[PDB]
Amino acid sequence: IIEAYEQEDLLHLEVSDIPKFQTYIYQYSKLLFRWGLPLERVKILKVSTDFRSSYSSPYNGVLTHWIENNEFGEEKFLARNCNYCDLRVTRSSFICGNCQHVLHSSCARIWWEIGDECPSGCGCNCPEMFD
Amino acid sequence: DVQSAALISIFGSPRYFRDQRVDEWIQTYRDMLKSWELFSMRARFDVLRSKLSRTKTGVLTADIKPRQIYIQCQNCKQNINTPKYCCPHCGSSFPRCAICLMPLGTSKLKLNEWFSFCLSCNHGMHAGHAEEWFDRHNVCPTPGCTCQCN
Amino acid sequence: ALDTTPVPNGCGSCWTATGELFCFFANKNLVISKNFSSLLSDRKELALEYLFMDATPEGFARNNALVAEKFDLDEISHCWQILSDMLIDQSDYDPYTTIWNNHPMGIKWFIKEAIVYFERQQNLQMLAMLCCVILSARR
Amino acid sequence: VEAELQEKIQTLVDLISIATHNASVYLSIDDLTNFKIWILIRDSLLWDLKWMTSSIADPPWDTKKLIKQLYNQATETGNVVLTVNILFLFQTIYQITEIDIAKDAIAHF
Amino acid sequence: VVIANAHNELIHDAVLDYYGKRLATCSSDKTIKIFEVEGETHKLIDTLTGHEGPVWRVDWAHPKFGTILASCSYDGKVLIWKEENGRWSQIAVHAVHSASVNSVQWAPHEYGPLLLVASSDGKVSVVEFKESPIIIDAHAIGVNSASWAPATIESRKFVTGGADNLVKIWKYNSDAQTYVLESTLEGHSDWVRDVAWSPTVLLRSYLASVSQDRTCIIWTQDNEQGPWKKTLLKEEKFPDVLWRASWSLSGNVLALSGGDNKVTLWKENLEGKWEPAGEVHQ
Ligand SMILES: [Zn+2]
Ligand SMILES: [Zn+2]
Ligand SMILES: [Zn+2]
Ligand SMILES: [Zn+2]
Ligand SMILES: [Zn+2]
Ligand SMILES: [Zn+2]
Ligand SMILES: [Zn+2]
Repeated sequence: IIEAYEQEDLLHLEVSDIPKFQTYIYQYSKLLFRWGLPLERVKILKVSTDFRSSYSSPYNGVLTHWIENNEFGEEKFLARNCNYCDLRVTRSSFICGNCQHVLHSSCARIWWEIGDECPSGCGCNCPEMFD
Repeated sequence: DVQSAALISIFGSPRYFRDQRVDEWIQTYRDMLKSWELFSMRARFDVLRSKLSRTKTGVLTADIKPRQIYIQCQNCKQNINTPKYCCPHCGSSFPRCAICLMPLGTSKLKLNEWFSFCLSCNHGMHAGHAEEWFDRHNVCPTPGCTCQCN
Repeated sequence: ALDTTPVPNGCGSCWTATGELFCFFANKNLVISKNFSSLLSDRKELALEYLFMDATPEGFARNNALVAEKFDLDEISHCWQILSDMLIDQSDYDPYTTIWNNHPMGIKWFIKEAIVYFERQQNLQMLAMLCCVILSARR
Repeated sequence: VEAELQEKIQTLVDLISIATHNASVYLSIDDLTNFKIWILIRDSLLWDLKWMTSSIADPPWDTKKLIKQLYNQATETGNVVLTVNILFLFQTIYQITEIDIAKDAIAHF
Repeated sequence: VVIANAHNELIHDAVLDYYGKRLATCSSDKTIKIFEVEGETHKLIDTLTGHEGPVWRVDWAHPKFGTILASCSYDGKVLIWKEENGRWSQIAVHAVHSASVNSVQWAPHEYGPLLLVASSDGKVSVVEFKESPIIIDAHAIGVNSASWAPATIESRKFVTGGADNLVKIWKYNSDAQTYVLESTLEGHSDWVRDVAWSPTVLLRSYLASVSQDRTCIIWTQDNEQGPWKKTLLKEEKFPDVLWRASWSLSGNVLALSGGDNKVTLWKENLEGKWEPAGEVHQ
């Protein structure tokens, strides 16, 4: 009863309990990508890797770096802010290359339906120049 | 009425004569637009100021926000795009979208052109793929991450 | 006059994920495809309706039981129904429920024997679905 | 021979009813770990009923193997009430164990 | 989907894409025709002509690597095509073998953009087509087929079908940085026409070597390094010459290609006797 009170998992599964989950999940994810269901293979691989990290890279290699400038007042806070809603950006950003201005995901998907230029007004046609 | 004063003084002030009253009216109208949550109107006002700030030659005289962020590639530690599906300097492979396994491409905006690089977990998906994946989930799709991006 | 070159083939076949066998034949050339979905254990129709993460742990197996029942699958439907019955919880906490869940003779024995049975049927879809259901309900 | 089939069908039907009642009383005293046992037993009897109506190793969800495994888990756990109740209700139709062990369990209860 | 008179001469190989929406048919006419076979319509796209001889095998690359298609022909040069903006175009040429090249097959996407080249000079080559190939003497008198082992995990093995009455198994070795020989199987009295490795590995591994002497061996491997058990697909002899064997994507369903324009389906029982499943002809 104490040990049942001392855990939150429904089951105490181990590697020997499910011996070959990895190969079966991997092959069914490949068969899912053969079909037109690319979200479900991500779901099943996420379940597999969650358990794998529980009992124990091509998706990396690019990281964003903020431009370092010596600022003192409002502009140090406003250097890392969105250029459409004027709030801080910390998750799910959008970065242009010709001009180095951030945007939110929802802010970009709202602004580019009714926009042509950068919302900060630097004169960059970001739909054609983010490369 | 600061609205008409700003929207009229933007036609000639940064182009011809620097005066603080126009700057005060512009800042007041932009803060009022932010307070009204009229972000679309604020962005239209900013791009209209940048359109009407060009001189006869074409030099933009309005003050713009400085550049903020740029994208590295962790191998040669340089910018991957100059102001292909490979880094143009070290030749490394760009990370792919976790939904469709298509890499980044360097050299009206559609929702299937630009990556959405989250600045917390640094994992990039296309815009439409990321919207479709986060419309029914709240976890980053790459293995070994725990970050609710959207 | 020294090259080992075989006689060219006049026909062949190609397999797709939906079970259609793409065959090209000689006497002009004729390329045909015939439906052979009955000979394949893994079905794409079942994968579109499964929901193994966006519900309760009993909800996954009940939804899969209804899905397998609606496509005239019997043994898989009863397996999902039994696994639904073995994965029932409540708002109140009873430690004996966790004790019975963690026993080697319950739940885990069912997963092991279902894996052993479905290996001989070559049903990779059911193996991976059982693994992801029994690993998503781990929490 | 059809009369024996009809008798077996009625036996499965009122055994389903008895299993439902035993699950109802367990759910009444709010014990889920033994409520689930009788739900499994009822579903296995429903499986056997539909297989009789519609008419290598055994699957784990078979109506005999699941009942025998639940009985073995009960007699390893020590739940006397359930391991004797299964021996009353499912002995003649489904051979669980030896007759000597079953009669000894009834006598000990 | 009925496609009549796709080529003016004998057709040799028709391989579907990764999504089963495009069909690439190559023949002896030095022509490879691409069709959009989505739904029931099979409208042609291009009539690409780049080969100087008859074209033997084609294989679609993974869409993770883009829309790339491989093609080998009699001339000994491997031609690689990339479809950009709806325009099929040549990219790279691989011509190392002196004799004719018979079989070409892309590796699965976990291995990278590797292309497997097996020619009729008794040698095989492994190439990486990005943006130093490894040359291995596979067999003595000739090699007719070469196939990849599927990647079960996130150990690179490939099987070679030679004309030396042998089925050879090859495994990567990091000591010599070459694909070294791991096992040899003898089950045929003639040249092995085709070898196929099953894409799904459950319980035991699978293989399928068909040959022109009207016999077929379904080699199975239970353990990770155990001996490959040999069994016959059928007790009798095949009515005509066997050409190709193509495994099903799911399960173990084998489609054969006899010389009499007949495709025969084979499915395994619980015991292991390969009962025939169906027949496709004309
Ligand atoms: Zn914003
Ligand atoms: Zn900008
Ligand atoms: Zn820009
Ligand atoms: Zn670089
Ligand atoms: Zn993508
Ligand atoms: Zn992440
Ligand atoms: Zn994130």
